[PDB]
Amino acid sequence: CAPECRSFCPDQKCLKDCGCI
Repeated sequence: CAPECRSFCPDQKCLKDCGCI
């Protein structure tokens, strides 16, 4: 996922970059 962002869809983009959708 992102370089600086937790999991479980933390933010709007972070969740999209990580792997929520």
